[PDB]
Amino acid sequence: AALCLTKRSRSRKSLARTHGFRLRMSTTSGRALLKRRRAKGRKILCTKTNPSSGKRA
Amino acid sequence: NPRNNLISGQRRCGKGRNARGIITARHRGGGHKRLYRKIDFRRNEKDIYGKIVTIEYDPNRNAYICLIHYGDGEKRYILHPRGAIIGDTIVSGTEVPIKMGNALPLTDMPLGTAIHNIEITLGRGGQLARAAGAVAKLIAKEGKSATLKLPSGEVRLISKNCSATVGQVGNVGVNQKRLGRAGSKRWLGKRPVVRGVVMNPVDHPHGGGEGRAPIGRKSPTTPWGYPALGRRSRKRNKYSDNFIIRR
Amino acid sequence: SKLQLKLEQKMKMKMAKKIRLRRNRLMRKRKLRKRGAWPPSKMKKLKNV
Amino acid sequence: LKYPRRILDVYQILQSPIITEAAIKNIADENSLLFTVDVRADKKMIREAISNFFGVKVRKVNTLIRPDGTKKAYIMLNKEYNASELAKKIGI
RNA sequence: GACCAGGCCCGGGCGACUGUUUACCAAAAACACAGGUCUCCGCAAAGUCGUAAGACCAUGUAUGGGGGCUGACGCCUGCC
RNA sequence: CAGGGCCUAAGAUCAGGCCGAAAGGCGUAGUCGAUGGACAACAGGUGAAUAUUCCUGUACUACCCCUUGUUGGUCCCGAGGGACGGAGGAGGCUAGGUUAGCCGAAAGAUGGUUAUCGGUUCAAGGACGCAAGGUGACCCUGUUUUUCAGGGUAAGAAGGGGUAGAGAAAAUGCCUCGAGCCAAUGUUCGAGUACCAGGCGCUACGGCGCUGAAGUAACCGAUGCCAUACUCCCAGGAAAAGCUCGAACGACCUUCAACAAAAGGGUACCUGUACCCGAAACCGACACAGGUAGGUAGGUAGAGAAUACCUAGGGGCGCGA
RNA sequence: GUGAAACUAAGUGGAGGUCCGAACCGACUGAUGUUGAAGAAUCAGCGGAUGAGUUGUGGUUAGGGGUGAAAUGCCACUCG
Repeated sequence: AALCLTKRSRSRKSLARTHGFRLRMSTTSGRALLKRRRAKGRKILCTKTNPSSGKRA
Repeated sequence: NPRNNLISGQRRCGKGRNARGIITARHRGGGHKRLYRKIDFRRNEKDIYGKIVTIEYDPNRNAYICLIHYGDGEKRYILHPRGAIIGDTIVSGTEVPIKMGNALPLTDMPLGTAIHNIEITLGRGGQLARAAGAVAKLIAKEGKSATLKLPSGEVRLISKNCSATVGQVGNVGVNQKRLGRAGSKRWLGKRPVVRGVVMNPVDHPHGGGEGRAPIGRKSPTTPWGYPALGRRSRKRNKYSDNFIIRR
Repeated sequence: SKLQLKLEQKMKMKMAKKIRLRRNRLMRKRKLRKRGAWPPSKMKKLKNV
Repeated sequence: LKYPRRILDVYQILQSPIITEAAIKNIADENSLLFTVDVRADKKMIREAISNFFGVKVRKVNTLIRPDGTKKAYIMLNKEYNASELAKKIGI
C-alpha cells in the first residue's frame, strides 16, 4: 500500500487547470484572491505551468 | 446487422444520477456503456406496409425491440408485441384493420382490445404501457374521451384521437428470469442500497443505538422525514381525468 | 470482352489490396509504437532480457 | 497576402555565432555553423536571413532551445559552399 | 533427498454464500446480497437538489421508478 | 518520434434565451478539452555531454513546377465508413531458445582428453505472389460428418453491375455475372568494396591503424502477428473529423483558371528532446529497510513471470577494526 | 426407448460471482521495531486473484455540505 502522503506526481497541466491563472480569473472570488495577492506583494501570484516551454534558468 | 446507423450514438453517460453532481437518484453507477436505441414511438408514416426482420435486444428496456423496414427506403425500430412472426408485416394508418403489431388512432377500433403503446395526448412520442408485458384494455368510448384500463388496475378516460399500437407486448418471461448470480444487480448499474435501521441519526430518521433497533418513530419514514406507508404523494388538483384509482 | 472486365476488376483488387495492406501494416506499426515496442534496434538489443 | 507567423524585426533575428571547439567540429565535419538567435524565430525566417545577408544556399536549419532562455541554431549550408571559407571571412 | 510445495477429522453457535467495513489498536456475529412483503407513483409521474428557471428520475412508462423492513433455500408467520 | 497547426468523449465555458438582492444559476448553437480516433523512417557509423534528431545508404508523406484530357471547381448539404464487449480454446507462423553443419583459434604446468572456446547478424520499404490455416451455398455416394474422390444447380461468397418507386449516391425490392477470397508468413532487391571471430604495428598502454573466414539446416516455441478470425454468453459493448461516393437548392472564381493522374526534380510549420525515472535527483521534512502507470522477458531444473544458481548488464548496500 | 414424448450412456465444449497459486490488490495472527530504517513499516506465514476486480490519465459532487456494501467512516498525516 501507499502512505498518508498527499501530493504526488500529477501533471502540472492539470494543476494549472485548477489552481492556474485561468480558473483564478474566471470568477469574482478568484480575482478577489488576486486582489489580496497583488495587495500583499507576492512575486508569484499563481502556481502554473506553460504550454510551450519549461523554465528560463 | 449491427451498427444500423439508427442506434443514434451519443447519450448522457451511462445510468447517470447527477443533477448538479449531488446524488439525487440514488444507487446508480456501473455496468456496460449501454448504448441506447432510438426507436420509432410515434409512427409518422401511415398507410404504408412494413415487414419485421430482426428482434434485437435493447439493453435500455425490459422487453425486446425489432427492426422494421418499409416499401420505401427507411429503417425503424418498434416494440414488437407477443406473436411477432419473423417476416410479418405491420402498417400504421387510420383505417388499417386490427392485427397484432400495427398502429391506429384510438377512435377507429372496437372496445375490449389488447393495446400496449397508447398516447396520453396528441403529438407526443409514446407514453403509457410500453414495458415488457404491459397491456392496456379498452372500456367503451365517449364523445371526445375513452375509458382505458391500463396495466395497474387503473382506468382513465383519455383523448380519443391518440395513436395506439394494438397488441400484447412481448417478453413476458422476465417475470421469472431470476437474478440468482447475486452480483448481476450490479451489472445493471444499480449499487447496493443501505437500510434505515443500520444508519446513524444524522443520515436517516431511524438511526438507532444498541442492537437491531426497532423503528422508533410513530411511522416508518423516508430518509427526508416523510412517512413512507400510506401517505399518498399526489397533488390534490391536477387533471381529474382518472375515473377510479381501483387499487 | 469479359476477361478484360475480369482484369479491370483484378486491377481494382490489386490497387485496393495494396491500399488495405498498406493501411494495415502502418496501423500495426502505430500499435507497436504506442505500446513502446516497435523499433527493432530497441528489441534486438533487448533480445537477451 | 503572404503573412509570416509573426513579424519579428528581421535585422535582429540573428544575435551571435558560437566559438566553441565543437562548433569548429561542426564546420570541419558537417559543413554547418552555429548561431545564437532569439526565441521568437523560425526555420523560415532564419533560413531566409542566411541566403540574403551572406549569399549562400542553406541546406537545413536545426534549432533548439537552451534553458538559460536563448535559442541555438545549427545551420547546415549546401555542399557547394564550404563553411570554413565562409567562416574565416567572419572571424571564426 | 536442496529451494519450492494442502495438516486433518469429529461436534456446536452465528452469518446462507463470493464480497464491503472503522487509512494509523476493532474485518466481525457488523454492512451488502440474491429472494420475500408492505406502501407511494398514469408521465405536465412520484421522489431528490435548488428562492426560481430548471436538472436527476428518464431520452425510461407499473413485468417500470422511489421508499420502509426482512435477508438464499425448506416449513410456516398466530392473537389484539 | 510525442503533443499543437486535425477531430471529438467525460467535463468545462457557454452568443443569443429563461431565471435570479448582487455575485451569478439553468441551458442551445458554437469553441476548448486526450487518457481515444486520423496522419509519413528504418539500419549502420560518429560522439567528454545529442541521436528514429547529425553523416551515409535506401524509403515514405504533404504541396508547387514540368507533360494528356476536362469545362466547371471548392465549401455547405445526402450517404457509406470511421466504429469499437467479455470469455474460450484450436490452428498457421514469426520473435527468441537449443542442437547440428561450417569457419577461426586453442595445450589453459593435474590421471586422461579436444569431447574445448568464440562467430554462425541484418531493419523500414519497393516489387511478385498464399496452403497442409480460416473462409466459399444445398443434396447423395466412400471414410469417424470430417482432410479429399464424383455429379448437378444458375447465385450460392470476396466482390462488382442493371433497374423500380418523389429516388444523384445510399437504403429497400427484383434480376444478372462472378469459385474463389483473406492475412500473417514468405523469395528477390534493399544487402555488402557493411557487421563480425582472429591475426597483423605503436602505446599518454585510455585505443587507434591494415586485412578479414563461415554467415546454413532442423527440433522446440511465444504472453507477439493473423485476429475486431471463428465459437459461446448477456451484463448487449463511445463520439466526431480524416477517407470514399454524390443530384437539386445556397455563397465565391473563371480560362491557359480549376480538376484527375503518369514518370522526373524542388520545398520541409512550433514545442519536447540532457540527466534520474523498481529512484541518493520523483513523492514520503533525510543520500529515508516505504510508494510510483507502461514496454523488452536469456539458460538449466521446473507446469510456470514462483523458486535455486547464472549469461548480458549493473552492484558490493557511505563508518570500520 | 416407444407411433412422438420423459430420461440416460459416451464424446465435444469451456461456464463459474469455482478451486491451487505468481504479478497485483488487501492487512488475519505472531515476533521485531516504539527518541523506529518507517508520524504505521520490516520479517515469517495469510485472504482474493476473470471479478460486486485492480490501476494510469482527464474529470465530477465542497462544509446549515459531499460521499458512504453504513464504521461517525472519508473529504490533503486535521472531521460528532
